[PDB]
Order: sequence, then structure tokens, then C-alpha cells
Amino acid sequence: TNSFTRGVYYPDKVFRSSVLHSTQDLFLPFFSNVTWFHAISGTNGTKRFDNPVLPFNDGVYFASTEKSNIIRGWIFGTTLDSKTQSLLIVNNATNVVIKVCEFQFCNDPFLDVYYHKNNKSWMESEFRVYSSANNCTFEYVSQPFLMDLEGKQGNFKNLREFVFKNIDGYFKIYSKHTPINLGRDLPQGFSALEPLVDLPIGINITRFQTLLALHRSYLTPGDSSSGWTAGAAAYYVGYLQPRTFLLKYNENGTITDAVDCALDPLSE
Amino acid sequence: TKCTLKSFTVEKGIYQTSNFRVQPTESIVRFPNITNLCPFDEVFNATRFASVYAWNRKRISNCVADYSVLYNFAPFFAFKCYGVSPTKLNDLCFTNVYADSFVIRGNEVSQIAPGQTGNIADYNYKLPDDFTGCVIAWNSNKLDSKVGGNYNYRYRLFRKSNLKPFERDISTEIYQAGNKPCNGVAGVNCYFPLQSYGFRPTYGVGHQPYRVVVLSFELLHAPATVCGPKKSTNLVKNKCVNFNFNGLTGTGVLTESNKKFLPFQQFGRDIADTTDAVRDPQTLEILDITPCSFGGVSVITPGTNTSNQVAVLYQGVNCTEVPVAIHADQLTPTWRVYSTGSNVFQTRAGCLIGAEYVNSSYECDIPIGAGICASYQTQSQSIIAYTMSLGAENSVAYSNNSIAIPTNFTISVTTEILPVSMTKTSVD
Amino acid sequence: CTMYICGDSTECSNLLLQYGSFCTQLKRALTGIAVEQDKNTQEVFAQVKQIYKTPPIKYFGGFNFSQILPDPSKPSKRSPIEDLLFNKVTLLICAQKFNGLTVLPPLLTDEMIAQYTSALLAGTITSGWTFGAGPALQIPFPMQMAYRFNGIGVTQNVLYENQKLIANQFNSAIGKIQDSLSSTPSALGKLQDVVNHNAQALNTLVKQLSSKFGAISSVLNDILSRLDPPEAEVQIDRLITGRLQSLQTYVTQQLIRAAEIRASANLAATKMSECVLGQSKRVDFCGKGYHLMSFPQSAPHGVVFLHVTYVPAQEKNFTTA
Amino acid sequence: SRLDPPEAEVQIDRLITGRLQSLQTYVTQQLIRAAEIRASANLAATKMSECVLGQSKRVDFCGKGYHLMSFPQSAPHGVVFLHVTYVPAQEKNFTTAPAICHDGKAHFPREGVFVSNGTHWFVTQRNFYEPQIITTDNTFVSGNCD
Amino acid sequence: CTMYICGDSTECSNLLLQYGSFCTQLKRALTGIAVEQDKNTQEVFAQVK
Amino acid sequence: SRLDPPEAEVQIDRLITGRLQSLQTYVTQQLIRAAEIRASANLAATKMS
Ligand SMILES: *[C@@H]1O[C@H](CO)[C@@H](O[C@@H]2O[C@H](CO)[C@@H](O)[C@H](O)[C@H]2NC(C)=O)[C@H](O)[C@H]1NC(C)=O
Ligand SMILES: *[C@@H]1O[C@H](CO)[C@@H](O[C@@H]2O[C@H](CO)[C@@H](O)[C@H](O)[C@H]2NC(C)=O)[C@H](O)[C@H]1NC(C)=O
Ligand SMILES: *[C@@H]1O[C@H](CO)[C@@H](O[C@@H]2O[C@H](CO)[C@@H](O)[C@H](O)[C@H]2NC(C)=O)[C@H](O)[C@H]1NC(C)=O
Ligand SMILES: *[C@@H]1O[C@H](CO)[C@@H](O[C@@H]2O[C@H](CO)[C@@H](O)[C@H](O)[C@H]2NC(C)=O)[C@H](O)[C@H]1NC(C)=O
Ligand SMILES: *[C@@H]1O[C@H](CO)[C@@H](O[C@@H]2O[C@H](CO)[C@@H](O)[C@H](O)[C@H]2NC(C)=O)[C@H](O)[C@H]1NC(C)=O
Ligand SMILES: *[C@@H]1O[C@H](CO)[C@@H](O)[C@H](O)[C@H]1NC(C)=O
Ligand SMILES: *[C@@H]1O[C@H](CO)[C@@H](O)[C@H](O)[C@H]1NC(C)=O
Ligand SMILES: *[C@@H]1O[C@H](CO)[C@@H](O)[C@H](O)[C@H]1NC(C)=O
Ligand SMILES: *[C@@H]1O[C@H](CO)[C@@H](O)[C@H](O)[C@H]1NC(C)=O
Ligand SMILES: *[C@@H]1O[C@H](CO)[C@@H](O)[C@H](O)[C@H]1NC(C)=O
Ligand SMILES: *[C@@H]1O[C@H](CO)[C@@H](O)[C@H](O)[C@H]1NC(C)=O
Ligand SMILES: *[C@@H]1O[C@H](CO)[C@@H](O)[C@H](O)[C@H]1NC(C)=O
Ligand SMILES: *[C@@H]1O[C@H](CO)[C@@H](O)[C@H](O)[C@H]1NC(C)=O
Ligand SMILES: *[C@@H]1O[C@H](CO)[C@@H](O)[C@H](O)[C@H]1NC(C)=O
Ligand SMILES: *[C@@H]1O[C@H](CO)[C@@H](O)[C@H](O)[C@H]1NC(C)=O
Ligand SMILES: *[C@@H]1O[C@H](CO)[C@@H](O)[C@H](O)[C@H]1NC(C)=O
Repeated sequence: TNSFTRGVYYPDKVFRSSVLHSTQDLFLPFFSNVTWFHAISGTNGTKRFDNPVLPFNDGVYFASTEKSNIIRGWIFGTTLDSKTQSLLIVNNATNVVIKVCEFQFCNDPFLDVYYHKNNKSWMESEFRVYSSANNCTFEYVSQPFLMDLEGKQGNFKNLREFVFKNIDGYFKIYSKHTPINLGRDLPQGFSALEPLVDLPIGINITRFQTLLALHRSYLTPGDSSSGWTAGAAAYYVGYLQPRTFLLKYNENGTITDAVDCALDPLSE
Repeated sequence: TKCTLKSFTVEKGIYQTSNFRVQPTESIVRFPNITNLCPFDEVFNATRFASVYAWNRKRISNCVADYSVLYNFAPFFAFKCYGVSPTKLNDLCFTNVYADSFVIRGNEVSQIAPGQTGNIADYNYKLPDDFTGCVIAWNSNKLDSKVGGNYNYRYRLFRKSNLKPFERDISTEIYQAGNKPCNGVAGVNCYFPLQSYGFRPTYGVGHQPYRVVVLSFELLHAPATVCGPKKSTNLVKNKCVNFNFNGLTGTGVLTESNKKFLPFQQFGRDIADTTDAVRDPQTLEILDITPCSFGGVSVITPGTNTSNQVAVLYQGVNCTEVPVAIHADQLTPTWRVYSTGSNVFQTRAGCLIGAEYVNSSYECDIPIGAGICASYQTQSQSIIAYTMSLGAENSVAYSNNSIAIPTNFTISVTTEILPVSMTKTSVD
Repeated sequence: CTMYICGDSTECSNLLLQYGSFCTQLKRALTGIAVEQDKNTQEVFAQVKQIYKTPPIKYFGGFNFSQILPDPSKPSKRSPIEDLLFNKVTLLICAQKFNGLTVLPPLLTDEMIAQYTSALLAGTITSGWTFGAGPALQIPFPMQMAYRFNGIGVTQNVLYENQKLIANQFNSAIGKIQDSLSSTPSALGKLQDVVNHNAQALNTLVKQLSSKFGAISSVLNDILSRLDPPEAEVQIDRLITGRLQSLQTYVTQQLIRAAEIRASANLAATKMSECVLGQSKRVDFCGKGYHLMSFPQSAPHGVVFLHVTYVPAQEKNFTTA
Repeated sequence: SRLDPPEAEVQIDRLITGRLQSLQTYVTQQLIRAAEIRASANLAATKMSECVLGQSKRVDFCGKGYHLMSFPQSAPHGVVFLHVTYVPAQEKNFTTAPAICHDGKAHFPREGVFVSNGTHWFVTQRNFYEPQIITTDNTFVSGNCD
Repeated sequence: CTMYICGDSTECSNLLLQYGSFCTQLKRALTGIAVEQDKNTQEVFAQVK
Repeated sequence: SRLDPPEAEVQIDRLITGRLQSLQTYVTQQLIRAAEIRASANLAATKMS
């Protein structure tokens, strides 16, 4: 799929209305394609895990669609072990656990009996990824950023969009939830992302992985051919680039539009 | 007028001299209720800080860092802050402070500047060029020392490459000094990168350990955290004050803001460089800071050759409100004897003070603006502000079959003045 | 300068007088431009000592002048053509006043300008060119045109033999002018540019305060509260030079811009005194073709002319000797 | 004399920039001032070559009214013109008509306008009332008078 | 400016943008002169349709 | 390549001001020169007409 217009946020924490201010910050380029990494997560027999490692090329635009709580968290850090601090995030049931403490190996939910989702709709026996370490950086538990709107008779798709970026060590999370019905991946339109979380932790972040709990399989197909295809997707990952984006706000203050300055000569 | 024009005899006409500016009534300082003392004062009470290979970052949380309390404990040695002034560290608000525990050789305590690139910089810690922060230190030789030599001050002597600023890791490797695989332990052509000072308490200050607290901070968009016990004050919504909102020094008329900040948005800006809107640290109120009402002043005079009465023009002000209702010492220009003046005549370029508008039009001499002129004559000589007369009204009886043919003439000789050449100049 | 250069700070203002009279010159230079604009309108319009009124009955020999004569019905006593001109020239504003930037209103109001324009129209229509050489003299319009045809090379018998046809041509031609400005979006390009350049020049001047000019920050109050006094000025004076030079550049740019306007302002006065106040024998000075007579029309920050020209057509070639 | 050479330049160069840029402004201000004079200088030459060296048909170019002559006069840093102009006065209004019909044919004035004092019709020049008896050499015929 | 003032150096160019719009004005001012030269030839010569 | 970064701008900004002011002087000098040409260009247009 192609990131047509999504991947735009509020660059600075300053209000302005009816202004055409320019910005030098990091942004996801317009009209750039992003990877799917569609994972079946069958939880059957021996091993069903299809969440590979991502290079984290100077920040990640992470989009995802689910029903209630398919996505769980993210993992950062290079060594992926207790040797270096891992920026592990857990989207709790009614909380968030954003911890940096080292872990030997993140745990996983039990690969249960072959009778996986016959009638076992209960919710327990989670991953419990937090491996105890004597050396820990303090966590930043706060309000959960996963708010879900109940849509009925279909025609609802609460897409969750996030941007994770590292600049001068400071690590920032921008987030948005958009409850619009999409007929295709990365639907048209415009939605600016608000700044949510800051992090004053400085360490190398050259690797990336996604946490997803799908012990109860809910409409997850698979494929075995790389290329530019179409179909249902669990999430999308794009890499941010140094750009020179220009922004247009509203009278109310919402960022109504943005234009690239290195994509099209007309845009220039 | 005769001061700005620099003479004693001013000619008839209008002259721009200065501006009319009201002055703030009171001073307002507004800070977040929280003022919990800051726990970084406990760092001063501590004895052992760190060994410089995996330096930590003691982030000071949301509290109040009465810096004078730290200055009341013991005298400081370096106190060299190449950033914010380390004297008025009280009435400005810090988003976050990142002082780190540190100690180094007393020959290198004076090398805390980010220019001494070497063992201290390329291997221990490097400070970026575009950096703001302070450096403080005090005596730590007698408190912690060893007769044989302080081996606890071991540090990273050598590493793989240049140590980038704001990077924290342990160089657990052995330097390749020759053709030797350094994955295995060796002593020849493969040396372990490490150095220990071995300090002793019976030598000069050039070889005595000094504990150093590198104060690192930055002024951010984030809400203010650590800016002292200073008294919060009241709030006004109609009067110009000298506000100090979260360390944002400024002045102007503060009023309620109808602009819709997003639930997170904090500072408001116009299409300009000054902060137009602001969010109150307490009661989450949104204010609409605007500069105090002001305008330029020009004086209409008929010349000292003729008289001495003058009429002042406050440009671009609805003067029924601002200059008429001036309290004692409301303006620094003063000359407040004309608070009400002789008569007031509102004009699109601001009202006139000291002149009476007459209903009879004349050809005018001193222009003011918006079709209004001024002159000095009788109503017993005063300054009037009549609307300028466009000329004597006339009408000619156009008709179907009427011609007007002159029967006489007048050979009139007029004059015309034209500059041709200005005086030549040459400089060296 | 006391407002634009320094944020009404007594610390910065002391450094401003430290630079001498770089600001007395700028205030004086801009004052010369301000009095120049009020002077420029004087030569273009204030060419008549008296103000004339058209008679109540307005049968101008079949010529229709309703598009250019003022209509008393409107509260703004302006012609329908002038009304269209005023609507098509679009003149933020409040943010400039808070940084020491001011706009002074012109000495002559737009309503007073339309009175000179009406006076000039009344003199040309009823009195002809005589009201620019002395006392206005009564002369019927059908015979005014006959002595304007005599001024281009056609005998006066041509007009009377085609008076009704010529009036229909003039009435239809003047009615196309109103639609011509509406159709073309760039019709008033020269006038719209004058107000555009001024707005952009002030907008650039306000936006120049963001240039930190080698200092810590663009906000002057930031340094005074954050940076100690005895060393802050080396950043203030670094900031004041860029701020002052940016202000000086704007003043210089206005001087060339005002000089170009003075070239156009004198040209309009030159055209007013010959195309309108008489009949000009110069070719292509008062419109394409043999010029007959002209009409002044008030416009925002300028003037609009309606040159009535004589253009031959429907020709046949003969044998001469 | 007061401050040492190795560090005086950082105060001299600070002083030389303001001193030089002050001189730069004067040089620039002269260029616009000289350009304005050039517009006036060429206008004076244009007026000299038309108002003085001849008679100008341009209205309100060589003085108010019909221009006759001009006299240049030397002046400090400029020139002074004495425009001699013709201005009508003592006007009278008569009854007029565009043409005269005598034998069914229209008669038009070769020069001047037809003027009647109340009883007899006269044709006279435009800028001076000099009535004349309407004869066939003072008019021409173009078609019938209908 | 990016070429005359700075020798295509990313260190100098960062300082140049830090001065604001002294360089958008010069580019615009010279652009206005360039249009004038093409216009000046129009009135002198392009008088016949 | 010779002088260190954290005070190279101390000499770069001193050099950029004189370099920029010279460029600004050329831009201004062209404006008067173009204005004089425009006066001559209109004169040629008048003579042509
Ligand atoms: C800014 O947001 C406000 C609401 O927060 C909008 O105001 C509403 O606009 C709709 C548009 O039709 C009206 O039906 C409502 O009655 C308005 N409500 C209120 C309380 O004003 C406003 O339109 C928005 N501004 C925009 C879109 O420019
Ligand atoms: C002939 O001229 C005389 C004066 O020269 C006219 O008399 C006055 O003209 C002025 C012109 O503005 C009018 O305001 C007065 O009302 C006139 N007074 C009278 C008593 O008429 C006279 O009307 C003119 N007559 C014709 C036929 O042109
Ligand atoms: C001047 O001539 C016109 C027509 O040649 C005379 O008739 C007037 O014509 C206009 C326009 O058609 C009408 O609005 C008027 O009502 C007409 N007047 C009359 C009395 O019918 C006009 O009367 C002549 N002027 C004078 C003073 O007689
Ligand atoms: C035309 O004007 C001239 C002067 O403007 C008149 O000459 C004057 O005539 C009176 C009558 O005796 C003398 O008292 C004056 O001394 C004369 N003036 C001069 C300057 O000599 C002349 O009478 C006028 N003629 C008409 C017909 O109006
Ligand atoms: C002069 O032209 C105007 C055109 O503006 C004429 O006004 C028109 O009059 C007719 C008949 O009353 C209307 O149908 C049109 O709508 C009018 N046009 C408008 C209002 O724009 C005016 O009548 C003409 N003068 C004379 C004497 O006929
Ligand atoms: C994205 O596009 C690049 C170049 O257009 C291509 O090499 C890459 O395979 C694409 N990846 C996906 C997942 O579409
Ligand atoms: C387990 O489920 C996955 C998808 O949910 C499916 O691909 C797999 O075939 C299943 N296991 C078996 C043994 O069928
Ligand atoms: C998640 O929530 C459960 C109960 O809702 C709580 O016991 C647990 O501590 C939470 N985890 C984190 C990391 O906050
Ligand atoms: C388990 O599956 C059976 C299938 O017959 C169903 O009847 C029963 O309701 C299921 N249990 C639950 C708790 O839903
Ligand atoms: C954890 O703490 C102790 C401190 O010596 C030790 O086991 C080890 O060095 C630490 N782990 C790190 C720094 O990764
Ligand atoms: C981060 O990685 C870079 C290169 O991969 C290295 O030069 C640097 O020392 C690393 N920093 C830390 C703190 O490990
Ligand atoms: C701070 O004090 C003000 C005083 O009115 C109060 O309104 C506000 O709620 C307080 N805020 C907190 C966080 O206690
Ligand atoms: C007043 O002006 C006149 C001429 O304008 C002059 O002769 C006289 O000396 C002046 N008086 C004073 C006191 O300057
Ligand atoms: C000026 O002030 C008066 C109060 O006397 C008020 O009625 C009027 O609306 C004000 N006008 C403007 C333009 O501010
Ligand atoms: C002006 O108004 C006053 C009072 O309304 C009146 O007495 C006077 O006659 C008027 N003058 C003129 C010239 O209208
Ligand atoms: C008009 O002039 C003639 C010239 O002979 C004269 O006889 C006649 O009396 C004049 N008319 C009047 C009304 O004086």
C-alpha cells in the first residue's frame, strides 16, 4: 500500500490559527509505500509467530486496525535483550506500561490446546513479558491511549495511528484514533496526529518489533508471495525521513492541510 | 517639537515627536500551585557520586529547586555557567533539569568547557556546541582520598571511536595494538583500555579530586516544573500588567481568550513573533495577552513667530476611552494637563486636542488627515480644525443653444520653479 | 524604532541612542514619503480652483453619461464605473499596529476625491477645454464634439450628419467598459499591485523579527530575564544590527518604490492636463488612435482614464494624383 | 593610545562598520536624490525646448491658460521660468446654432461658431468676440439643411 | 544566496537561514527587475499588432 | 577544515555579514540603475509613438 496523505502531526507544542508556517522536522514523506507484515498468529501446534524485526529508520509511522485489543505493544533497542535497555510498551487492559528496564527475553502467551477458539472466549493468561532485572529504568504508567468507539452494522474502522521518533535522545510518541470506515488500506483524507508522550531516555534504537496477542484467531488470513498486493492487513509500518513540510491550520486551530516541499516541483 | 527639531523657532505645520503609551498598573506572577522542595539538594549532602564510565542522569522531577538553598550550603569552586545567568535563577521556569553525578582529576576540573577535546571529551563525556547549562563544584579531596591511590575513580580511557555527546555505554573491549585477535585476553600487541588516577590527599590542588555537578537543562514547550516558591499573585482581565507567566516576561493587556486551544495546546501565537495567547498555570484558564493601547502623537503648531498655543494629535486612538481616562502617572511622557484639554474633536486619524472644530470650511494650511485641516485664526486668536474646503462652488448653465464667448483677455505672466542640479560632493 | 527595534525596554533603548541618528534619518525619510503621497494626489486631481455641478436636466445631445456621472441615490456619491472599480480592489492588519508599524490615512478622502472627479467631468462636458485656461464658458456638447473633430482632421459637417449614429456608438462603447473590467480578472493589475507590494513589504518587515541574528532567541524579553546584564548586550547589539538593517532596507525599498510612483503620478497629472483638460495632438498618448477627449475616474491608490478615441474603418482604395 | 593593539581591532571593526554603513546610507540617499533631480532636470530641458524655444500647444504645460512665450532665468541650483499666458475675461453668453439654412442647404462655419446677438446672426472666432457678417466665403455647404 | 554567500556548505547554509529573509527579498527584487527588462522592450517595439 | 566547529561561526558570521551586505548593495544599486533605464525606456516609447 501507499501512504498517500497520512503521516502528519503537530510539529511544535504551540497554537496558531490561519498560519502557513513551514517546518524542518522529521516527517513521513507523502506518496511513499509502506510494508504490511501480515501475521497469521495461528497459535497451533508448535510455533505460530510472524512478527519480524524492523530497522527503525529514524522513527516509525505505525498504523493498525483491529476490533478491540489485537495490538498490544512495541519493543525498541538494538540488542533485544538485557544487555541494553529495551523501550518496551504494553497497552494494558485499562492502563499503559511504558518501561525501559532490561529483560532477558520477553515472554509470550501460552500456545494453548489445538481447540483454540471453540468456546474459550475468556480473557486471561496473557504474555507477562516483564522479565525481572535488578537494573531497571523507571516506568511511566499513565492513562491508556486505546479508546474504542462501538460501531454497529459494520461500516466502522477505528484505525490507530502512531509516530515514534528519536531526536537528540528524546523519544516521542504521537497518537491518534480515527473511527472512519475505510474501503481500502490507508484511506484518503487528512488527520493530524497530536503529541502524546515524551521520553528523556537516550540509547541506541536501531531495531523494532511489534507485540500482538491473537490467542483467539479472528479472521486472519495469510500469504506466501512478496510484492505489491491487496487484501486485509493487520498493520502498516513506514519510515520517517528528513523533510521540509509546510502546514496550513484552521480558524479553529486544527491542521487542515499539509504540502511536501521535495516531492513535486508544483509542490515546491 | 523644538527639542526634536533642534531649534527655538519652529515653523507652521504638523510634526511627529513621540508616542503615547500607557503604563502597567500592577505586576502579576502566576506559577503552578505545586512547589514541593526539590530532591537534588540531597545530592549536595552525598559523599560518593559515581565512577565515570556509565554516568547516570538524575532527572529532577516536578518540584521547586530553591537555588538559593544550594548556594547557602557551601561555597562553589567552578560556578562557570555558559548558559542562563547563574544569578537570577529564581524568576524563570525550567521544564526539566538533568544534573549528573561526576568527578574528575583536579588538573581537568578547569577543562569542563566543551573545547578540551581528549581523554575527558572523546572517551569520558562530550558536550555539544549548541548546549545550555551550568557547572558547579566544591572541595572533595579530603572527604574521599586514598594514601596509596584512589582506584575507585577508574574511567573509560579508550574506546572504539569518538564518544558522541549524550551517549552512555560501557566499552567492554580490548584495544587492538597490533596483529593480535583481541577477543582473547593478551598483554602483547593487545592492551586493555583502562586508566585509574590513584589520588592522594597530600598533594597540591592540581592533583586533587573535585566533585562536579554538570547542570544540563533546556527551555521547552512543556509545562513549567522547577521555578521556586515565588508568590503566585491575582489575575486581572482588563488592566495592563507586567506578567511573568511561567517565566515568560512581558507586558500588555491581559483578557479572557475565546480562541479554542486543543485540550493539550499550551501557548498561542498570532501571525507574528510575540506570544498572543497563553494558558494560565492555575485554573487552566486561556488568556488573550494583547499589547496595551498606544499610538503616536503629533503636535500642530502655527509657529513661534506667531503664537505659542499648540494642538496635539493622538494618532489612531478612540480617545474618548484611553487618553481622557488617564490616572496619576498613567503615562511616562506625562504632560497630563491635557487629559481633557480645551476641546476634543474625533477624527479618523485620532482625535484632536486643543482645537475646536468649526462648521465653516476654509482652504487649509496644516494638514492632519481624513480631510481635516488645522489653522490659527479668529473664532481672540485660537486654533481651529475645520474640514478643508474643496474650493469655491460654481455652476455653469449648460443649455441646448447657449454659447459663451469672451470679449476680452488678460496677458497673465506666471512663474515656475524647477531644480536643475544639486551641489556636487565627494568623500574620502 | 523605540517600538519596532526594542520591545519598549529601557535596556535596549539605551543601546539604540548608542548608535546615533540612524533612526532620525529613517523617520525623516518616511515622513518625506508621507507628505509626497498627499502631494501626488494634488497635481492629479486638484487642477480646478472651483467645483462644478451638472444641471438637473441631462440631455447631452443624445450622449449618455450615466455611467460616469455620480448618482445621488447612493450614500457614496460615486459613478457606477467608480463603484465597480472600488469593489474590485481588495484593500493581519491588527498585528502590524502592535509592532510600531502604522498606516496614515491620506489627506484627501475617497469621497472628496470623487468631488474633484465630478468637477472635472462637469467642466469637460458642459464647458469643454476652456475651464482649464480661464473662466468656464457655456457651450453645448453636440458642438463641443464638432470642434474636437475639427482638431483631428475631419470637418465639423461629419458629426452633425451622423450625430445620432455617433451617440449610439459612444453610448454602446461606454457600456462595454463596465463589462470589460468585470470579465478580465487582471484588468486593474497596476492598481492591485500597488496595494499588494505595500502589504507584502510590511508583512516581510513584521516577519523579520524572527531572525535571531546570531542571538539566543528572537524574543528580546527572553535575554533580559535569562541572560545576565553585563554580557547580554553582545547578543542584543548583534540582534539590533540585523533588526535595524532590516528596517533600513525597507525604508530604502520604499524610496525607489515612491520614486516610481512619482513618475506615474506626474504622468497622470500630465495626462490629466492634456487628455482631459483638452485635446492632445500627440499620437498614442491619450489612447490608441486619434484622441478626441477623455474622462477621469477615481480609483483606490490611483486614477482610471476613459479615453474616447476616433478610429477609422470600412476603407476603400482609389487612384490618386 | 589607551587600549592595546592586539585586541583594539574588535572595537575598531565594530566602530568601522557603523561608520562605513553610515557613509553607505548617505551615498545611497544621494542616488535617489540625484534621480529625482534628473527627472526635474529633464523636465526643465523639455520645458526649455518647447515653452522657450517655441510655442507649445500642450494644455497646462507652460503655465495656466493658452501659452504664448517663456523667459528662462538663471537661479541657484535650478532655473526659473516666466510663462506668458493668454487668459480670456469679460465673457458674454449668446444664442447659437450648429448651422444656417438659406436656400434649403446647410451652411457650416469654416472657422468660429455661429452667434446671434438677438436679431442678426454672426460668425466669430472662438476665443475673442469679433462678429462678422455671414457671407459665402465665411462658410461652406454640405448637403441640404434637412 | 545558497551559492554566492555559502560555498554549498551545509554548515554555512544553516547560518544563512538563521538570518531570516534577507535572501527572499533579493531574489524577489532581482526578479522584479528581470520582468521589467522584458516589459521595457514591449512598449518600445511591440507597438504594432 | 582548519578551525574547530564550536567557534567557527564566530568568524563565519563576521564573514557572512560583509558578504551579504555586498550582495545587498548590488541589489540596491541595480534598482536605481533599473529605474533610470525605465525613465529612458518610457522616453523611447514616447518617441516611438
Ligand atoms: C469550530 O468548532 C465549532 C464547534 O466547536 C464550530 O461551531 C459549530 O459549527 C456548526 C457548523 O454548522 C454549527 O452547526 C454549530 O451550531 C456550531 N456550534 C457552535 C457552538 O458554534 C465551528 O463551525 C468550527 N469552525 C469552523 C468549522 O471553521
Ligand atoms: C449668461 O451669463 C450670466 C452671467 O454671466 C448668467 O446669469 C447668472 O449666471 C450664474 C452662473 O452660475 C447663475 O448662477 C445665476 O443664477 C445667473 N443669474 C441670472 C439672473 O440669470 C445667465 O444666466 C446666463 N444666461 C444664459 C442664457 O447663458
Ligand atoms: C433641449 O433639447 C431637448 C431635446 O433635444 C428638449 O427636450 C427634452 O428632452 C429630454 C430627453 O429626451 C427630456 O427628458 C425632456 O423632458 C425634454 N424636454 C421637454 C420640455 O420636453 C429640451 O426641452 C431642450 N431644453 C430646453 C431648455 O428646452
Ligand atoms: C479689456 O480689459 C482691459 C484691461 O484689462 C480694459 O482696459 C481698461 O479700461 C479702463 C476703462 O477706461 C481703464 O480705466 C483701465 O485703465 C484699462 N486698463 C488698462 C490695464 O489699461 C478694457 O477696457 C477692457 N475692454 C473690454 C471691452 O472689456
Ligand atoms: C443611459 O444608460 C443607462 C444604462 O445604465 C440607462 O439606464 C437603463 O434604462 C433602461 C430603461 O429605463 C433600463 O431598462 C435599464 O435597466 C437601465 N440600465 C441600468 C439601470 O443599468 C439610461 O436610461 C440611459 N439614459 C437615457 C437617457 O436613456
Ligand atoms: C516499496 O517501494 C520500493 C520502491 O518503490 C520497493 O523497492 C519496495 O519493494 C516496496 N515495498 C513494499 C512493501 O511495497
Ligand atoms: C492453526 O491456525 C492457523 C491459522 O489460525 C492455520 O494456518 C493452521 O493450519 C492451524 N493448524 C492446523 C494444524 O490446522
Ligand atoms: C495492568 O492492569 C492490571 C489490572 O487491571 C494491573 O494489576 C497491572 O499492574 C497493570 N499493569 C501495568 C503495567 O500497569
Ligand atoms: C462450548 O461449546 C459447546 C458446543 O456444543 C456450547 O454448547 C457451549 O455453550 C460452549 N461453552 C461456552 C461457555 O460457551
Ligand atoms: C547491573 O547492575 C550491576 C552493577 O554493577 C551489574 O550487575 C551490571 O554492571 C549492571 N548491568 C548493566 C549496567 O547492564
Ligand atoms: C550507538 O551506535 C553508534 C554506531 O552504531 C556508536 O558509535 C555509539 O557509540 C553507540 N552508542 C551507545 C551509547 O552505545
Ligand atoms: C491550584 O490552585 C487554584 C486556586 O484557585 C485552583 O483553582 C486549582 O484547581 C489548583 N490546581 C491544583 C492542581 O491543585
Ligand atoms: C516672522 O516671519 C517674518 C517673515 O516670514 C520674518 O521677517 C520675521 O523676522 C519673523 N519673526 C521672527 C520673530 O522670527
Ligand atoms: C469609541 O468609543 C465609544 C465610547 O464613547 C464607543 O461608543 C464607540 O463604539 C467606539 N468606537 C470604536 C471604533 O472603537
Ligand atoms: C454649523 O452648525 C451649527 C449648529 O448646528 C449652526 O449654528 C451653524 O450655522 C452651522 N454652520 C454651517 C456653515 O453649516
Ligand atoms: C445686434 O447687432 C446688430 C448689428 O447691426 C444691431 O443692429 C442690433 O441692434 C443688435 N441687437 C441688439 C438686441 O442690440
